[PDB]
Amino acid sequence: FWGATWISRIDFDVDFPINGLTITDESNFMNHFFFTDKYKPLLFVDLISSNELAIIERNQKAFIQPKLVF
Amino acid sequence: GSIKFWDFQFATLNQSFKAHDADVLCLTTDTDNNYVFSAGVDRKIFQFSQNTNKSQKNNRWVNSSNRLLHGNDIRAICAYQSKGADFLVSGGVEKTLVINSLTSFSNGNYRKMPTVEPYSKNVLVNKEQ
Amino acid sequence: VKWCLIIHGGYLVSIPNLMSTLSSLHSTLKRRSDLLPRLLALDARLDCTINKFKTL
Amino acid sequence: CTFYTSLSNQNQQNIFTAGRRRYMHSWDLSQTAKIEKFSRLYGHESTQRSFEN
Amino acid sequence: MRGSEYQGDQEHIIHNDKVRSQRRMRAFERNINQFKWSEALDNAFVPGMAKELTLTVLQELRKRGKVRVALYGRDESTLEPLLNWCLKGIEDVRSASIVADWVAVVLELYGNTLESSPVLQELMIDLKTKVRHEIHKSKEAQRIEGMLQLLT
Amino acid sequence: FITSQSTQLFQLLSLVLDSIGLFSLEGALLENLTLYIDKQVEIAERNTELWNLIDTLPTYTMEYLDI
Amino acid sequence: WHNVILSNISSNGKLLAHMCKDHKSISVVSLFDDSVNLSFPLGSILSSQTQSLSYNTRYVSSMAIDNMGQQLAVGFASGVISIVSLADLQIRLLKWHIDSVLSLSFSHDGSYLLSGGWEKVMSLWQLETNSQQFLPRLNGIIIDCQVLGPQGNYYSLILQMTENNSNSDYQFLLLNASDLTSKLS
Amino acid sequence: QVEIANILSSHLEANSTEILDDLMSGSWTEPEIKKFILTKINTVDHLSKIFLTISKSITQNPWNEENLLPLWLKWLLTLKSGELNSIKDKHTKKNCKHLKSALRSSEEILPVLLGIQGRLEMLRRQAKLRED
RNA sequence: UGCGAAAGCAGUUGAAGACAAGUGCUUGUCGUUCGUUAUAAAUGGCCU
Repeated sequence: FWGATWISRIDFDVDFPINGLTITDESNFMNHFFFTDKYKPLLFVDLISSNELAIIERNQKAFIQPKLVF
Repeated sequence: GSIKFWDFQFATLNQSFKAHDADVLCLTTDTDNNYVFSAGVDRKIFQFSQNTNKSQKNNRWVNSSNRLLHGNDIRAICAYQSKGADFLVSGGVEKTLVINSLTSFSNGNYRKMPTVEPYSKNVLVNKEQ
Repeated sequence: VKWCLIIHGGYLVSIPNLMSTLSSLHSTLKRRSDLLPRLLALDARLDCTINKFKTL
Repeated sequence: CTFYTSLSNQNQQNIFTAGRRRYMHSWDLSQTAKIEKFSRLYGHESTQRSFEN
Repeated sequence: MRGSEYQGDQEHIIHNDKVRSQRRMRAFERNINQFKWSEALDNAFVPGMAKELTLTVLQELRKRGKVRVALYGRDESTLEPLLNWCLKGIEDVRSASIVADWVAVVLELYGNTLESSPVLQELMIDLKTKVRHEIHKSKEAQRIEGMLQLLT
Repeated sequence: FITSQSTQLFQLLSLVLDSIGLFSLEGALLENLTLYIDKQVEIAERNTELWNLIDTLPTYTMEYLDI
Repeated sequence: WHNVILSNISSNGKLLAHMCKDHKSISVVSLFDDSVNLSFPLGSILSSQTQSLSYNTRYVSSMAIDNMGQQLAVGFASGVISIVSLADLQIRLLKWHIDSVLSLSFSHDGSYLLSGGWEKVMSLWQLETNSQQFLPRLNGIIIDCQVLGPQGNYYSLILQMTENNSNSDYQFLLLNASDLTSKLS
Repeated sequence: QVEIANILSSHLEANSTEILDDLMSGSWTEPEIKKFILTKINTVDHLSKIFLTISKSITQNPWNEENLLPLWLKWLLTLKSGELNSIKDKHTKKNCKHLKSALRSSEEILPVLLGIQGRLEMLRRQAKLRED
């Protein structure tokens, strides 16, 4: 599994150990393990071969607001 | 770069603020009109507040604060509030969305969205060849 | 200048005053020689940085 | 130019004078004259290029 | 409009508060006054700038303690004008010591950019050539000094 | 002995040459003294250089993931 | 009151504001009456970003209380000034000083705020429009500011001349507010 | 050269006292000191030992006519300056202080030698003029 | 920090308490004390 900034792998034959800026969602919508965030931002991810992983990543003037340094 | 508050019934200037260093491209206000937010070329968002009861009685706005959150121009800005939401959403030439809280704009946290969220994929790879 | 001192050295010894009459030479030479310790320091820094990028 | 007397302190008398200049003079009221120059507008100099009126 | 000629010759009191007109300041001085350290450095190396007037802004920035601060946001494109003048300023006795301070910082502040930028590299090869030449002149001046002491 | 703190000795030597004067000094000895001092100057320059030194993304990359 | 770290008295001389360790809490009290009695922790005024940053952002070096008691100015070692509305604890940030602010004083009306610090520059903040007027190249850093007069005719300043490390060289300056010229040094 | 390189490696692993003799061996030549420093000095302990023996040797006799030991110091500083400063040993700092003191004297002498060298240049020319 | 010339020559940078954060333990702090001669970073730059 992969998202915009993360990649994960889950083994489905193994169970896991049991041990502000969004809507609070009080209302309804209608009416063995590997995790990495080193690779980001990702356009696409997939396997080329059994041991090859293809990770595709993304590589103007602005009003100057100086940063003071002493 | 000036923000000016006019009286509608008389069409006269009540207050003038020289806030931004360049063009002010967009304005927005909260539901109760207690806050007015401005943004523009200078990459800053200014908050103008009239929340204090004395301010409401006198009808005087105060330049409460500003924040530098964008790497380039801020062309668009909008606000939404509800019982479970308080959003100040801005975006511009940086091509990314920035989310703030209206009530806690000065001291709240903010989120900078990824430029590309590939919900629809623009790239494919073929295992063979 | 080097030949003037070489050839007429005997005469320049037997002259009442040297500093007043050669004040220009003493000032001119003093200005250059005083820069020497700083120039060597710049030379060492330039030589160090030049070597690093040549070998790489 | 115009006289001015404080409405509360009757003793305070002053004369204000102005012209096509970016400053204004005040003369408090005989060996010398106590003259002050008003020349500062506190961020609003653009709106005011003369004190003449 | 008739009263402008009058100079108050018949009046009891004459009051003068007009401040004398000061000479217009140059661009580099305005930038230093407004704390524009980087722009003040750029104004130093402009075409048709007096050599002595270029030496002052370098000395002022050093005096203000703003030598690294003036050199942060720079690359090869905007570093060469400083190095071009340093290539010529090293020769003069007056500006030799100041050139050493500024060239020392730029090397210590842009060592990595040096390796990847070819055009800058030649600016240090030829600068190395010239400082070595100045070394020979300064060593030589010591020798004429030594023999001159012998005569006296 | 010189040819065979040291600055105070060398500085003392420089005083001797002034005291000896121009006429007195002899060519054969001057050659040996000249060779000695040239060696010192080169050594002096070498140590000065040491003293100053003491004072002083790719489009494609292939990597192995750690899992 | 116990463990008083910092204290200030209004220009009228009728309100006292102080800060204690009971981290710390600010309390305002009317002296000759019981009309004003307020207390609140410093944490409420302080911004969260300050909590993230170094201690200079959370360390108050100056404090001022309005004659009416509606406003209170707090100055921080980082150089930031915060005006707090005592009715509802609403904060307003005024940021010009790059180093610690050493002196704050409200005007009699409360519409202006004198500030001074290491910059050797006295700043009159016009709070109506947030603008500011300047009096720079003062002889020393401004330890203290005050508006002196029924109509604010004069400003009294204390200057330090921090160049002399051997002694504290104070200089008392009385400026004519009309043209900001030294009436008496 | 390869033999002197490999034996230098082994002595360094063995903490031998014969490191100095290895470094002084006349077979060492200017590029090979770079290759040995670049390729073989991979561990900080190896670097520190070479710096310590060199710094000590130069300190005792900074006026040795042998230019090899200084040549090792020059390139060791030029190529491995960051890794050397990464060493936090106090004795390393003290050795650096001693080495700096010994070299610092030599700097002060150079103006005097150049002055003497100037006088001798006049004396030789006047002798030649007399001969002619 | 002491001495001295400016160069340098010797020598230090410790302990307790309290607080915060993370997870009794770890780290960082001190408008707290005892003893010894003993990076910064709130977009924040100077009038007429």
